[PDB]
Amino acid sequence: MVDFAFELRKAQDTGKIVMGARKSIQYAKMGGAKLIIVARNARPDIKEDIEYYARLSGIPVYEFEGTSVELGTLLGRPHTVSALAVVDPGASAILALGGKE
Repeated sequence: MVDFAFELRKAQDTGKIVMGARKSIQYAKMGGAKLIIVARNARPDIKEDIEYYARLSGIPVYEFEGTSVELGTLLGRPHTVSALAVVDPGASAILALGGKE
């Protein structure tokens, strides 16, 4: 399976990720995101909007099985991260989280 923590950090280190719900929605809307990752406990209203804008734009969403505290810690951030957009996967296999289509 895709090693989420590794591939996510490798995309951070070698590609471009944009952090947060607001950026995730923005990049979904203008089609700049390749993949959106959302924390399972993203606040429900925000999550719904992320999921809508992604579906609108045909951007895959992958639900991190972890909290926004865990996701932010994974990304080396001192704050929660409820979602992010993969703008450039770099050298990583992060986009494979999106499925084969």
